[PDB]
Amino acid sequence: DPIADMISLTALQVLPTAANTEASSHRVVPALQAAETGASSNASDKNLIETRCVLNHHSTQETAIGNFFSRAGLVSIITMPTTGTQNTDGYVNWDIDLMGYAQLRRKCELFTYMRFDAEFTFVVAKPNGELVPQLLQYMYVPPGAPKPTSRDSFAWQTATNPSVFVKMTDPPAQVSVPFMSPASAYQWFYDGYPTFGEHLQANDLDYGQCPNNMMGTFSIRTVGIEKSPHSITLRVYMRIKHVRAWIPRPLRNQPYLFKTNPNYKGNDIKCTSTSRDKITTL
Amino acid sequence: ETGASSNASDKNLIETRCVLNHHSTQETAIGNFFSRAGLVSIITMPTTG
Amino acid sequence: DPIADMISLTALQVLPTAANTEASSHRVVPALQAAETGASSNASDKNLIETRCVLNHHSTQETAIGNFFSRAGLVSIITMPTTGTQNTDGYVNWDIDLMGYAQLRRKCELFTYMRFDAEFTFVVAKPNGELVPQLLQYMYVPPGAPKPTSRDSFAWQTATNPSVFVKMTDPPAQVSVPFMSPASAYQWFYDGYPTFGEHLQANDLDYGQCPNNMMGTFSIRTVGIEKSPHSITLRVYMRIKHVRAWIPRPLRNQPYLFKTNPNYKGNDIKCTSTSRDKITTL
Ligand SMILES: CCCCCCCCCCCCC/C=C\[C@H](O)[C@H](N)CO
Ligand SMILES: CCCCCCCCCCCCC/C=C\[C@H](O)[C@H](N)CO
Ligand SMILES: [Cl-]
Ligand SMILES: [Cl-]
Ligand SMILES: [Cl-]
Ligand SMILES: [Cl-]
Repeated sequence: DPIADMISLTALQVLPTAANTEASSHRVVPALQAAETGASSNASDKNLIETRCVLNHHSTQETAIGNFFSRAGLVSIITMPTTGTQNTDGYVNWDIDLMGYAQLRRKCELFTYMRFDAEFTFVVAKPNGELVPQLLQYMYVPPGAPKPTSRDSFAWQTATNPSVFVKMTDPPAQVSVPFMSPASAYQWFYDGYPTFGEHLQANDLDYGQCPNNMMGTFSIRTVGIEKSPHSITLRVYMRIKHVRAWIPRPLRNQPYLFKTNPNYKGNDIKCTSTSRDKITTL
Repeated sequence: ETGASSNASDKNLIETRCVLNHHSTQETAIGNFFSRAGLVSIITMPTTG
Repeated sequence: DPIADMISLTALQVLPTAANTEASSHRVVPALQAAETGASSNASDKNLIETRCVLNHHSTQETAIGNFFSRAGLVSIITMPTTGTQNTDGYVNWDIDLMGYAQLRRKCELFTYMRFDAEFTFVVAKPNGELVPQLLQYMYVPPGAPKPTSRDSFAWQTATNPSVFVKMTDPPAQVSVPFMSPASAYQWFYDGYPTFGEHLQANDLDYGQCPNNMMGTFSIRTVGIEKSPHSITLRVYMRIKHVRAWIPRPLRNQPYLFKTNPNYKGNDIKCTSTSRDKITTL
């Protein structure tokens, strides 16, 4: 008491259908905007022209981020060939990174942060699309859990990790996954480094790598002591569900080159829009 | 020396802020820890051997 | 509200006379003290011996700091000789520093800070004690005011500074002075430097100098266009009044050497107490 110096405006609204149009006539300066402020023109039809009444029942439900994202998309293709350089071992460990396929990636990168649960579907077959009576095991190996070093590895005992056993002939396996980041949300962009220290050019592959997005390894194998005679192709589809998103940003307008960064082909910088001869001719 | 674990917490050794902690303890319930199918046996019936 | 971490025991007493003594008998451990704490024994007569009742009316009024300090003491001796090296000029400018005389100085240095008003008395005469019909002018020249450069100096016009005109034959001149420091109190000890910068050995005379104690200059002259034939001796006495004091400290036990610092003769360090031959003999 003996010292006197020690004593968000915007909100939501539910709009199920597009706004309507009201009538007006031959009649305050609402046509000229001060776009220098960083605001979008609040001028509508009724201001610049004479209008009729239109009872607009067009629905806005399909543009809800949920209907936009909750569509299963390809995020990975894993192959286990029998003859070659890949894995004549009968098993494969895949670091989880969903940024290897553009269609989905570009959609997510529309936002800076995203939080959601997901439905993963596992479509498996031979490289030509044929199916055979082969038993498989998919296992989720969280960060810290021991990764299988072979098709015989004890890790396939899967006493605590979650594993799925399914035949290549059964329908696609399918499961639900919760929001697992240790942060409040996954983030497609992390303008920083994961650790302290000097950031010499040798460790610049560190830039942009966010541990909170690193969900571990996904392992798969044929279930047998002996090698399987079949080459295997596994396509993993992901369907986002129960999603929330923050901070929209410009959409990628240059082809993707790498999973972990926004590097672009500097010699061939594509223009966002097609070109024409003259500004006065279509 | 008694065989007891320190009943001293944050508020005792340092100045703290109020934190409304909603972290759930359901996953460490022995049921969620054990109710995960695990391999307990491998039985083989070969034809030649 | 959305954050929960953002939401003197001793007093005075009036004792006009010394505390009394009450009776006791042949009877809790009040004789043994824990002086390790930094406390003075709260054990009195009634605890260590059998006592009688004594109605003690001894007064504590004389030990009040006011009666202790409000006794005029010599703080300066200013001389204006006619034949010599001093001031055959007829005027003198004296920087005000009251630390040139021990009796008073030691008393004040009992405290660290002191605030008070004062009564200055000016006893003037010839060097042999004789008096003559000589007119004098004493003037207070505050910091910033122009100091007289001669007996004719315009500064003696004293249009704003306060001046006193008195004859060497009139009784001593006497005036009251207010508490003039720009600080809350004068301080006999200032453990620091007056300005910023490096404190090279060339400017070490700065250490301990506190501007808040520098009250300016005291000027005096004979009132005449012509030189006076009389040597003059001025003794200035000061009587502290309306005083308050803080933070008592050890009393000087070494002879004073300089006005502005506590330097002491290192080769001859005096013991606070006289000595004897044996610790078992008086
Ligand atoms: C037995 C079923 C196993 C299925 C387990 C799959 C868990 C996958 C969790 C989805 C994690 C979202 C992706 C997060 C971050 C991005 O990939 C990062 N940019 C990679 O550094
Ligand atoms: C015409 C009458 C003129 C009389 C004016 C006398 C004013 C003197 C004010 C008393 C100041 C107290 C002394 C203060 C500080 C000490 O002298 C310091 N240690 C000096 O550096
Ligand atoms: Cl096994
Ligand atoms: Cl959703
Ligand atoms: Cl004059
Ligand atoms: Cl007083």
